[PDB]
Amino acid sequence: TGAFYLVKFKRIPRGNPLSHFLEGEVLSATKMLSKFRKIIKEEVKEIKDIDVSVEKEKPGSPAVTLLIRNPEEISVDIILALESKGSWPIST
DNA sequence: GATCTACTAGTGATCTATGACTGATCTGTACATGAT
DNA sequence: ATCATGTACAGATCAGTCATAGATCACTAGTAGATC
Repeated sequence: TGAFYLVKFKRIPRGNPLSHFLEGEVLSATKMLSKFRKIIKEEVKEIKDIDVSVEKEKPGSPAVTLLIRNPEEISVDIILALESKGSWPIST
C-alpha cells in the first residue's frame, strides 16, 4: 500500500509506557487511541466554563474530535501521532 | 545440669539488569573531470 | 556548447560502551533440640 504499516519494537525499554498498547510485538493503534480518547473525555468533563464535548468516533479518523459551542460551532481534531526521527520509508 | 548441632532474624556487601555518551555508517550537494 | 562519473564535506542516524537500582549471598546473635 505504501501508506500503511505495522509497528514493531526493537526494545521494550523496561516496564515501558507502551506495553499496555502492545498486541504482541505490534503496537496497537486502537488501544492507544482508546486510552487517548478516555483521557480526553475525562478532562473534557472537568471544563465548566466552556461548552465543549467529545464527538462520536468517525470511522477512519486518527483523531478525537471536539465540538465547541463558542456560541457558534467549532470542530477540533486532536490527532494522536507517533514521531520517528529515522529516515523516511522507501515508499516515499 | 553443662556443652555441641539445627534453625531464625537481621544486616550489609556483592552481583546483575537498564538509561546516557562516543565512534561508525549513510545520504546527498557542490565541485572537478570526462563524454557528446 | 550540455550531461554522466568520481571526491570532499556536511549533517544525521545507528550501533557499541559506562553509572544506578533491585536481587542475591554471607555472616552472626539468638533460639530450640540433642548429648554427657
